[PDB]
Amino acid sequence: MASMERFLSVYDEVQAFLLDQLQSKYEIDPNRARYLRIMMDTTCLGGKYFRGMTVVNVAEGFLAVTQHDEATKERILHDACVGGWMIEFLQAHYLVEDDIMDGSVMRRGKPCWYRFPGVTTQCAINDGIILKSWTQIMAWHYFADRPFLKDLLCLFQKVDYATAVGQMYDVTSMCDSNKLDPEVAQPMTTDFAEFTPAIYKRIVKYKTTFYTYLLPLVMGLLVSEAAASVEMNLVERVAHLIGEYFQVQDDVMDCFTPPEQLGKVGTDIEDAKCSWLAVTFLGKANAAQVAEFKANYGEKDPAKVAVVKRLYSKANLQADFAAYEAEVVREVESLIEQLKVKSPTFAESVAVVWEKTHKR
Amino acid sequence: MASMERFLSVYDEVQAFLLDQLQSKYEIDPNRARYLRIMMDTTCLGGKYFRGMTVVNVAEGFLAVTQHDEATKERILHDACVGGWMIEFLQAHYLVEDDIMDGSVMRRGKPCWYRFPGVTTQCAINDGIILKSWTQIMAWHYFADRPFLKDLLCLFQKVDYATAVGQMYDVTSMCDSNKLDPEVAQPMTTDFAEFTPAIYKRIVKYKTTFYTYLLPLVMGLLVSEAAASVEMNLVERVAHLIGEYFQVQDDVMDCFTPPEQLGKVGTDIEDAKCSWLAVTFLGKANAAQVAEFKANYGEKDPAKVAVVKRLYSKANLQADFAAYEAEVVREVESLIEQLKVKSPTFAESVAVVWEKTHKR
Ligand SMILES: Nc1ccccc1Nc1nc2ccccc2[nH]1
Ligand SMILES: Nc1ccccc1Nc1nc2ccccc2[nH]1
Ligand SMILES: [Zn+2]
Ligand SMILES: [Zn+2]
Repeated sequence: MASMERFLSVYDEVQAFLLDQLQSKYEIDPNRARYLRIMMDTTCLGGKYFRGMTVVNVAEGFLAVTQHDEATKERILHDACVGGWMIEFLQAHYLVEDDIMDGSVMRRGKPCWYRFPGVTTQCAINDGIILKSWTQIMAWHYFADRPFLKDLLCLFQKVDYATAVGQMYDVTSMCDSNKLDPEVAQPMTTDFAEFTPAIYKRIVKYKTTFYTYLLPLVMGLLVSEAAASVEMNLVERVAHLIGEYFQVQDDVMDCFTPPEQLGKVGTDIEDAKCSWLAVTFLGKANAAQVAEFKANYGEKDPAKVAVVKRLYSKANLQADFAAYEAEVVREVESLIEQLKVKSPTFAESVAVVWEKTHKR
Repeated sequence: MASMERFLSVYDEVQAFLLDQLQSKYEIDPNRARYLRIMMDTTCLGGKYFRGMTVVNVAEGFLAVTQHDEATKERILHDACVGGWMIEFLQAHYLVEDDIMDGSVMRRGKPCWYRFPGVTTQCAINDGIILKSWTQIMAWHYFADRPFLKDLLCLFQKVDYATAVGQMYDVTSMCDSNKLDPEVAQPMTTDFAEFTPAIYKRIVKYKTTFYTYLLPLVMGLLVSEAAASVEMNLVERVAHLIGEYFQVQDDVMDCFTPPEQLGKVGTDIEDAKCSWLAVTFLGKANAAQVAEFKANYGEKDPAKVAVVKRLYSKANLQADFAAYEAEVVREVESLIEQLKVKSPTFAESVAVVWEKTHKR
C-alpha cells in the first residue's frame, strides 16, 4: 500500500475515533459533531502533507533495512501516520490562530476558517484550541503502551512551545525591542536596525523550522525506535538549515508569486514583516534606496507597496537568492554526508526532504 | 511554612525557571523576556488561587496522616505547588482566549489582557498559547522522573480537551443545534427550546467543572500517590456537583452583583447566554412572561436588558436558588459521607472545598 493512501486512510480512522469518542465520553450531539468534522476537514486537509508524510517517509526508510514481522511493519507505519497527523493537526492549530491574529483573508485558495459565515472569530479561536487538544488525544489513545510515548510527547511539547515563541518573534519583528511594553501602544520601527540576518534567522528558526523539519524527522526516528542511529546535533542543524531555506522561499513568494498560485494576496510589505527580501534589500541598498524603503514600507496604500516591490526588483535580489541557495546546497549536502557515517538510510530520507523542498 | 506563602514562592521559582530557560535555550532577548514576565504576572496572578491551592490542600491532608521523611514532605508540597500552578496557568490561558472570544472588557477589575495598549489581539492570542505551553514546560521540567507524570499529563490533557469542548457548548448555546453549519451565519434561537436544565448542565460540566474541581482534586491525589485511597467515580460526581453550583453562583452574580464587586459589567443577558437564571425563569414563566423574555433577551439595548432583569426579580428566582442550594447541600454531604469509607482525609479536603465554594 502506497504511502499517501495509507496516510489518508489513517486520517479517516483518527477522525472517526475522535468523533465517536466525543459522542461516547463528551456528550456531544450530532450537529456539533458535524460542525467539528467539517472544521477538522477544512483546517487539516488540502495541503501537500509534507510534514506528516516526512514521518512516514523516515519510517519507511528504516523498515527497508530492519528485520520485522509484517504485523510489526504495519504497526510502525500506522504509528508514523498517526504521528504525521499529530504534526498536521499542530500545523492546523497554528494556521487557524495565525490567520486570526493577522487578519488574513485567504489560505490555500479558500477563505480563512474564521471568515466562514457560521464560524466567526469567537468560535475559530476555540476551534484552533481543539485542534491542538486533538494532537494529545490521538497520542494518548494510539500510543499509550508505546516505549517512545514519553520521548514523543516531550519533543512535541518543546516544539509547540518553540513555535509559539517564534510567533511572538514574528509578530513583534517590526517593533523596536527597547520599546516593547504591554502598557504602551507599539510604534513601527523607523530605523529598521533590527532587520538583520541574525534576527531574521531567530524568527524563522522558532516560528517554522522546529515544527516543519525537526519534529517530522525526529518523530520518524522515534516511531522507528531509531534515535540512536543518528547524531541528534546533526538532525537539528540540518532541520534548521532546510527550514530557513523553506521560509526564504515563502518570503519571496509572498511578494512575487501571483495570488492564484500562492493561494492568497501576500501582504508582508503592508504588514512590515521582517522578510528575507527586506533584510537582504537593506543589506545592499544605498542611502537613497534605504530612505525610500523607509518612506514606503509597512503601509496599506498600494502605491507605496508598488514602490517597495520596485525597489526589490531593481536591487536584483534574484542574484542574492541564487547565492543564498548555492550556499544552502553546499551546507545541506555536507550535513547529509555527515549523516551517512551513522545512518545512510536516514541521510537518504534527509536527501528526499531536501529535494522536495528545493522543487516546490 | 503556611500554604499560601509556599504556593506564591513557587510562582517566583517557576517564573524564574521559565524566563531563564527562554534566555538559555530559546535565544530570547531581555525586552521580550520582560514582556513575557509581565504577561505572566498579569494573566496568572490576582485571583484567589482557589484551584492551585486545592492541590496543595489535598496534599497537606495526606501529609498529616502519612509517614514521610521531611525532605519527602517538602518534595510532595513542592510538587503540589507546581501542579497547582499548572492549573492556574491553564486557567490563565482560557481566560485570555475567552476574553478575546467574547469581546470582554474587564476581568478582576483590570482591562482584559488583549486590551492593554501594547498587547492587542494579535499578540494576546499567542500569549494565551504560550500560557498553556508553559503548563507542559513546567510539568516536564519538575516532574520528569516522577512516578505520577504519565497519569498527571494524561489527566491534564483530558481536562484541557473537556474544557475546550465546553467552551464550544457555551459559545453555541444560543443557537439552534439543527442549524449549526460553518457555511451559514448563525441566528439566535427564537424558541429557547434548548434552554433546559440538561443542556445547561452539559455546558457547565465541560466548560468549568473539569478544570475547576476535578483537576485540582485528582492532581492532589496524584502528587500524593494516593489515587487508590479513593473511589474515582465519587471524586467525579462530587467535582461535577460542586462545580455546577460554582457556576450557578457566577451566573447569578453576572446579573445581580454590582460591577465593582464583580470586577466587570456582566453581559450574559446581552450575549444571550444559557444561564441558570434564564433556564430557571423559563422553567416557571407563564405565556406572557415567556413572550416578553423572547422580545428582550440577547439585545444590547439597556432598556431591553432592564426588562429581562425585571422579569427575573419578579419571578422570585431567589427562592429557586435557595431550593437548588439546599439540594446541592444534601447531595454534597452525601458524597462526602461516601468518600469517608475509603478516605476520611480526602473527604475532609472535599468538605473544605465545599465550604470555600459555599461562602464566596
Ligand atoms: N541566512 C541569512 C538570512 C537572511 C539574510 C542573510 C543571511 N545570511 C547569509 N549568510 C550567507 C552566506 C553565503 C550566501 C548567502 C548568505 N546569507
Ligand atoms: N441542575 C439544574 C440546573 C439548571 C436548571 C435546573 C437544574 N436541575 C435541578 N434539579 C433540582 C432538584 C431540586 C432542586 C433544584 C433542582 N434543580
Ligand atoms: Zn502570522
Ligand atoms: Zn466565554
